[PDB]
Amino acid sequence: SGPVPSRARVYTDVNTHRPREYWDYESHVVEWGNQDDYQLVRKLGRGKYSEVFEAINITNNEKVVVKILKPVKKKKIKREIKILENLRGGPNIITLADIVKDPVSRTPALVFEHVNNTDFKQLYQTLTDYDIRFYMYEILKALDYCHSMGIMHRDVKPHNVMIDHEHRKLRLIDWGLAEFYHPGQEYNVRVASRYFKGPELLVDYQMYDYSLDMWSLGCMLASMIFRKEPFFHGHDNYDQLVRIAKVLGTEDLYDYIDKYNIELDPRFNDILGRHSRKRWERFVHSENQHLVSPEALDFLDKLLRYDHQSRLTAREAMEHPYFYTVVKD
Ligand SMILES: COc1ccc(N/C=C2\C(=O)CCc3c2oc2cc(Cl)c(O)c(Cl)c32)cc1
Repeated sequence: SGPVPSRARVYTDVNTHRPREYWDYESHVVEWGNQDDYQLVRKLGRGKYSEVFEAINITNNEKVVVKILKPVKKKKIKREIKILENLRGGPNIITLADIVKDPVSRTPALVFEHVNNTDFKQLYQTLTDYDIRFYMYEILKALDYCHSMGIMHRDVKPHNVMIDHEHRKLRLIDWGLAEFYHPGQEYNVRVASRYFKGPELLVDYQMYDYSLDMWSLGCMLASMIFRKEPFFHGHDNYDQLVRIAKVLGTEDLYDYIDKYNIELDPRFNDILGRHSRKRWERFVHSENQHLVSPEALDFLDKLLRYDHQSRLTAREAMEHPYFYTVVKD
């Protein structure tokens, strides 16, 4: 018995055709720079795996961002480096400019191009309907690119999308959780932030794929067009699935786990309940209606599906009528 296996419906075998060196990140050799080329200006944030600094390339007085990785996992460090180099130059992928050995932490410090990002809590309150569509398309370009290169981001969220709104410039960042997709490979479900975890992670289904990112993007889209950040506001990983079930309904959830022969954590027995699927119009009100269109709701409905295999791919999403009004490059 056990769970039914699953395959990505696009870019399924891209890594198995590439040279081993492309995805065998453990055997990667880092090309080092000079750490005294950079002067740290101010710490921008600290996470479980890194500290991020605004810095200045003191050789050309250029602003950069330095991400000093914590020595928690070495395999994870080579993984993020290899993925950043594999994806370098792709549309709206953050550009890894240099790698140095930080003298204090004695760990790799990644040097990125600088983005004049505005905080997403402040920025999302200002976005028009057109802005949301425009930036959603820009995010899709990055996602389709990394998916086409055999890589899933696995941490899509507003905090990991840097936007220079004055210049309409967008970069997908924090590739510290990204992984190469290998068909049939079972992955760690402790990825992404709670509010953006796909149902596959919440039901402990490990054989997921690029479509995880498309659920996370749908969560971002819902928060933007309905102006509720986050949209699924679970208090823990279990309540997170309950929050989703109160919107998408429990019948489709059971159909999803039945299709893949998944058994829910019995902890859900007394908290999941029975919920009908809600029409998206329940979340429309006077304060967000100018951001809601039939095209937006159809697009959101095709992202926020329990069955990861049924979600729009990034490429399919860019074909959606929701983006007909956006002027393309
Ligand atoms: C508070 O005022 C400001 C102004 C600018 C910023 N800019 C942050 C970033 C960038 O400009 C480069 C990409 C990057 C940034 O933060 C990151 C974090 C991680 Cl974890 C990561 O992997 C990457 Cl690539 C980045 C942040 C705050």
